Amino acid sequence: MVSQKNGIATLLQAEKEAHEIVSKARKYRQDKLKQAKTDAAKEIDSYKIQKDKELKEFEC
Repeated sequence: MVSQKNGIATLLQAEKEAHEIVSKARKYRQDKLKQAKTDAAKEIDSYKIQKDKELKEFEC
């Protein structure tokens, strides 16, 4: 499950792959958190304005 090696070139493979996975995971996590945050904010804002407007009514 945990294999590795030590050389003067083969290591580049582990370093590249590691950086790729770590970079992708971070980009996805940040992108997901950022995108999600916006959705939540809009949901609360939209629901708040819609609920307040509906409750306020026009007749009163």
